[PDB]
Amino acid sequence: SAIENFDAHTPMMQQYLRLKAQHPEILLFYRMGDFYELFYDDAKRASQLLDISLTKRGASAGEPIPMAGIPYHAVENYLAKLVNQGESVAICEQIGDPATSKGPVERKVVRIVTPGTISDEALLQERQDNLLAAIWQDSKGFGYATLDISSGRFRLSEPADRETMAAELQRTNPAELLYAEDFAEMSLIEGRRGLRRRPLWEFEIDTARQQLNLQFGTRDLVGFGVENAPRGLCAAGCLLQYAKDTQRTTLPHIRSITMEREQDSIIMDAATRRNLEITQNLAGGAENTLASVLDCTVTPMGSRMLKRWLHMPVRDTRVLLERQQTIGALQDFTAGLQPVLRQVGDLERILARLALRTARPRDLARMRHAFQQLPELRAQLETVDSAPVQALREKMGEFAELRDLLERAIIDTPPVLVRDGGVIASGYNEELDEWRALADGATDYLERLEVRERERTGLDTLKVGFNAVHGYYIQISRGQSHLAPINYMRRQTLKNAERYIIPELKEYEDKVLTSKGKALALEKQLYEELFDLLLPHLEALQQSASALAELDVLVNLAERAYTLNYTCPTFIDKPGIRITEGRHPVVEQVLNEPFIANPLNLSPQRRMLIITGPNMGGKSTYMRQTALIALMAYIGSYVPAQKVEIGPIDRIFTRVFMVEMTETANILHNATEYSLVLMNEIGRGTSTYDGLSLAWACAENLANKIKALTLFATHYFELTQLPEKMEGVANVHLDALEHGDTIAFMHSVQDGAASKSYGLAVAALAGVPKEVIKRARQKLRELESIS
Amino acid sequence: LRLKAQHPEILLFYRMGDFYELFYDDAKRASQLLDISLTPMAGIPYHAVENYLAKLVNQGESVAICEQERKVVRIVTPGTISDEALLQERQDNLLAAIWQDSKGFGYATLDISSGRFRLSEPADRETMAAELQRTNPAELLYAEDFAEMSLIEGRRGLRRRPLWEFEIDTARQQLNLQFGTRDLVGFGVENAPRGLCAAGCLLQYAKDTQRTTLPHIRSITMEREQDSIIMDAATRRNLEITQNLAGGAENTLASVLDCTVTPMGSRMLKRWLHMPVRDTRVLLERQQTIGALQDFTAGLQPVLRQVGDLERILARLALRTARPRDLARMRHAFQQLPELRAQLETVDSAPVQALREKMGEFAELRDLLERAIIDTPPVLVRDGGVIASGYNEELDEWRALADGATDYLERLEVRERERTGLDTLKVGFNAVHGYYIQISRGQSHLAPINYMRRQTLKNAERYIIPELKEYEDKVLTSKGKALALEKQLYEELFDLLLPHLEALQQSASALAELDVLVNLAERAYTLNYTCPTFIDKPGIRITEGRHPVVEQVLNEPFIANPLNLSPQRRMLIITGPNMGGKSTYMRQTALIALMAYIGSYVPAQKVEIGPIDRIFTRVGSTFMVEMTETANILHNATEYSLVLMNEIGRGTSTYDGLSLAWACAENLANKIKALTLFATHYFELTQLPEKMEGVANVHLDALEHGDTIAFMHSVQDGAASKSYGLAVAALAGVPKEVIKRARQKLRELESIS
DNA sequence: AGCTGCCAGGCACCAGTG
DNA sequence: ACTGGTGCTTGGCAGCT
Ligand SMILES: Nc1ncnc2c1ncn2[C@@H]1O[C@H](COP(=O)(O)OP(=O)(O)O)[C@@H](O)[C@H]1O
Repeated sequence: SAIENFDAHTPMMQQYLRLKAQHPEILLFYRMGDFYELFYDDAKRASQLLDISLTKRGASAGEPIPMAGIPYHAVENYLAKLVNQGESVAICEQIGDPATSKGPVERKVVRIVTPGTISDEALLQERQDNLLAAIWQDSKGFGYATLDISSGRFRLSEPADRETMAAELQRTNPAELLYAEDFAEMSLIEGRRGLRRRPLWEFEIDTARQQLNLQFGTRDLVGFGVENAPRGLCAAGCLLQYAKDTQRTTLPHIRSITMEREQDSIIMDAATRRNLEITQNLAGGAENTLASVLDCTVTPMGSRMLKRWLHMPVRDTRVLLERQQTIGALQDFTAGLQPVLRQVGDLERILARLALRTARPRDLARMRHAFQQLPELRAQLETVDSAPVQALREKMGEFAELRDLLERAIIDTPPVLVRDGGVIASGYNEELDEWRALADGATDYLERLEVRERERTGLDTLKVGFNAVHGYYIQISRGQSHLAPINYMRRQTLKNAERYIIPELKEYEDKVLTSKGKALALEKQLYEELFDLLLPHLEALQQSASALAELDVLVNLAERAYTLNYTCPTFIDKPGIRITEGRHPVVEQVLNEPFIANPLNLSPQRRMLIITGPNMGGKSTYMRQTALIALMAYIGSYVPAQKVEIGPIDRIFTRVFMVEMTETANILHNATEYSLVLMNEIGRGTSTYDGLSLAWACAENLANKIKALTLFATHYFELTQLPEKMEGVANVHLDALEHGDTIAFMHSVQDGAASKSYGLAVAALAGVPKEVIKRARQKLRELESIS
Repeated sequence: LRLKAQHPEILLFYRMGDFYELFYDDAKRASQLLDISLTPMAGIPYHAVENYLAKLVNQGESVAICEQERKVVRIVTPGTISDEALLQERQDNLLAAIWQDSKGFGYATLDISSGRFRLSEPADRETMAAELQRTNPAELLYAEDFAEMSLIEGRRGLRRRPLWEFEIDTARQQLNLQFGTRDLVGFGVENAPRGLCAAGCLLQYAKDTQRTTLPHIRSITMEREQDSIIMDAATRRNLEITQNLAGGAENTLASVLDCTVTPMGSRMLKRWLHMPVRDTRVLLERQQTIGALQDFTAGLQPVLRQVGDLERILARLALRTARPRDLARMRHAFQQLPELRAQLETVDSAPVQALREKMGEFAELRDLLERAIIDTPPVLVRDGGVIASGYNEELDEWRALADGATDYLERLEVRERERTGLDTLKVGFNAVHGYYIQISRGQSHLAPINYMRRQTLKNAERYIIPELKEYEDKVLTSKGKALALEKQLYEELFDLLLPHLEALQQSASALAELDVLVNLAERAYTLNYTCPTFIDKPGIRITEGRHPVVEQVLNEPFIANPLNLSPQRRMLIITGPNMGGKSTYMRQTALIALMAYIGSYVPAQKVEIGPIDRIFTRVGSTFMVEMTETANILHNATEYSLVLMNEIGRGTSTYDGLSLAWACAENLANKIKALTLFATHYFELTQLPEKMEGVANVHLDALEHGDTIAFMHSVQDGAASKSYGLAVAALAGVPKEVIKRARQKLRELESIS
């Protein structure tokens, strides 16, 4: 309706609309003195989201402007509300001085708070990573980049197909996801939280390289091993531009980037991560997962590292051997190291706020406290004989000098904010504790002026006091007020009292507030100056936090191994899995009855097992424990068995309609002889035998061509004939015994096909009427007479 | 501390500042329930406390409120709230009590707002389980010696009660007292002891939560098994009646049938959907109404909408908690009745005219509320400005006095301003100082000497003078007497309205049902439904039937299908692809039966249908679950049952599964004789019709064209003669060579039989 | 311990007097 | 153009009880 041309707007709205256009789709907090305000649809939304009153800002020429707002000092509680809902918010501040500005004071968006770029402790989860990610798709593949803005961890990868792209998204589970406007495979990302559509130009390869190299201080990206990963570079370039625009400061903690090559780790598809319940159970909870058993780390950063390891098993033999050695060597040390490591806390995220220059007084306080743990940690670790632990000990560093700085600079228990001062300890700066000496030391004066004037006037109600609004005063009761000296200058009247000012008290008032201002400005400048002193050491600090997190992980793994009775696995050259008395690491902890340990023997000659046995026999658990044991071995952990020898695993596949078949094909197209394939219940055709026929042909392809290590749980008794027909296939089964009426589930794996199929017995157990089980048994004997 | 001891299993909201606060386990729990920070301590903003009580009670938590020294002044329990803010408009909220004899079960539910009070005596566990699912109580009372804890243990709002709260003699005495009856014969529950024990407990608990008479609870009804189509939880969930498999409400039967215009209508329609009645007399009557009201829905619905949730408004009347906009909405509802009475006048239908009469008019009550209350009264009566001028002479007098006093002060402002020549001069008001004369700081030194200064502001001075305080008393005493008067006249409205509560409850009930029937009429017109007919023996004959939801939700053409079931053609074996077409065909059969049996029109060109005692589905250890559901069908289905089964036998060996499907089919066809759609992949089962009377084959087929396959949804006679797994494997990308081997294997496996 | 309402500091608005 | 009063969010807290 109203024509909103430039000249139709007040200078305020011209300024505002100009800043708002700079972020058309996200809420804009617009600083107006003591309030952050919103206008138009921002006001309406904010009013709905934050439960604040929708009001109006009058207009002489035009429509009234919808309006909402909150006091500047309350902004964090509200940012919490918004980012907790996936909402970005641009934060706009007053840069200019109102007193020296004819028009509206200069304003700027200084920061944009988005779900994947938060670094404030209030807004994060301690034991969970919170990543920003960018995704890109061209004609022949995907590019993908993640950034942990709190740690600087910057990763790049190029999933070759849709299936690995999906798996990658599920693993990294970004809180915010930037995607190019021309992204075609939307089914992969639509309905993820934190979606952000971006213009194609943010993905341009040349700017990506220019910007990254600028960020890293490099001439090219060769040394980062990403110089030839253009798909990935396009996503990384977009991600980095987003990070810079949201923070609008230097990001010195983002100092390198690393490519995630497929050969470096065990690739797990979407269904495997979920079926193994690694960090999430099948109902979306965190209870009864692999992490819930293994993660007894003591620092938040360690908890997160462990979870990353578990989702990303490494295939580097030397790394694994080194972690294994570390776990052995530290086992008798865990009790003493853990209480100390605990006191280090989340050094990694504190350092993020250091690099971002947003660190608050308690952040530095906690940084100090961590530094104070280092010598003790150094002392405990000197004794331990193993190279890797000494490597970590060196990397942990010591920062006695920085520790001393923080001990001299900041009081024992600082306030939350530096905004009001009382953060910089006395003795640190001669000028400061001398402004305080004024602003504060002369508060004795008020007390004595009171008794002096009270005795001099003889008015016993006389009190000296202070009021933010009216300033310092001498107060007399209304009853006595007619008796006051005539050079008492009335300052403030109340119902039952009069308040006055005299020249002496007025001078003190200017003295106090001038020097109070001095102290606080100078204190803020000293606090900022601590950033200048700490920052030069950022790189060694991050190394330290990294060392400390890895120590937390390895120490915890040593304690788990001991307490849960785990063994060190050994690595063989050829594909294979030899397990003696293996257990399911989660199920054995959950069950309140004994877990039946089981063997496994897989080799290039015995590479596929057809697993039979009843429903509830333990086929699924057996297949899962196999993959968990492999996974654990490949993060350097000890494993829940009496002994394990394991060859290399390139990838773990899981398959347990169009969807079954499409997943099956994916195995058939991508599995290799180094793959572990776990399969169940495949073969749901439309008739009696079409499904089973596909299962048979798919198995044959896995046994004869692909040659993957394959555990194939099935109830199709026809498939127990496979070993007869093709090389590399053998039968095993989960033992069960029938005692008259019932069926006993032994949970023990035995060579050979099951003696029989127990569909009828399991049906009976479920309660199917006995007359019907009886007629079914009669039908079964007919079918079995074909043999 | 000590106040928490009074109520141990109830969260304590502790009044402390501008907030309430919970500590320890209460802070722990509250934080994980309300997405709120845990410092142990947690806080709630006073302005939005009701927004939190609603969330906590929705999750089954009672909340105790400890105001100001201090004591528990308010308690809300999930099953006994009646405030609008705490309820959801279109969902019933029930209190239930559950009891187990060394004989059978006892169950009772109460809608505390409508007063709808139901009793039943489920005979076995499954039936009791079904009852819980259907009724989904927000709060559930149970005896301490309750044996079948597995029925209830997972539920929200569990309330463990002493066994003595479940005694027959005191339950009777209490129930009789409540109803003002000598015995319960007139309610048809006099000899339903187990039911009565449950109702006894429930009613005591509800009385205890309110500490008020509950006059709107004047009746109780027994639910007998032969009265409705029984559905177990799986069947209920599988039919996505009001809840879809996801847990939501989109793409459900209600989501398509429910375009009612009042919240009470929506809630009542939903009860109907979950309780199909077997009494054709009621159905015929509902059908006739839907037919007679077809042409009228257009004019009726805008009017019915204005009636609103008169049902929950009347609860607040009965509990004496009704607020002014509650009375104005009742007024508004009253103002619709003559128009509704006039529209329904010509409708030649005895059920419609019964509704018209039972709807009433209350012209005297309408007129009262028009004279008593202003057009749009404030939310609370607390601050007055509720009672309309002209209603009470005395009231008008106190307001006129208050008004002359305030006019004088307005004129005082003017007189004092002109007289002093200070253009900032104003008269104002606040609590601390009452009436005052304000002058800006810059002018305050020109204040006239008679001005007594009382309050300095940053940029203004405030003064009093005798004249100001004189008319202050005038304003305040009159305005005081007027406010006290409003409150009495307001209470008096409850006294004049309450005697008509019974009639008023019948009226909101009539109005609710009209919303439902009129809506079903519009539905039947808009979605091209037809009126089913009822036959005496089991049978289901459908001409061109469709699935009520699929046809609306999916923007593809829906393919309609016949069905012919009778005692001579009791079971259909259904082969061919199951890519949704078999399941849909089976579910639409159930849904059509359900709709017929709530009196709705149904989506077909013609439906004749016999009596149905129960509808079972087994569609969509998995095998262990499927067999457990199969078992329940085989133990409980009769020849009046509709049994729908998909592909049992999956999840075990070919031969065990076939043997089980075969034996199950035989038992259904020959022993039970239920009307059964038996969907299967077993081609071997298509041999049943030769060996067995009353069984026949039908199948779905597909068509292969272009670079795809079109899965037809047309049900045709005979067994399927193709399988499609290989065609699917190929579309899905399974390598050509692999499918070729599968083809050879397939022929080899099939040709043996 | 309340409960009421001023104030915070931006900018625009408006009515009077140039 | 000046002058000097008004208004608008929410949270802290003085100034009354
Ligand atoms: N090795 C074992 N020892 C003891 N109990 C087991 C073992 N393996 C499985 N179970 C238990 O038996 C149940 C059936 O196991 P599952 O693997 O689901 O059976 P299947 O997949 O063969 O039907 C599981 O709930 C599990 O708790």
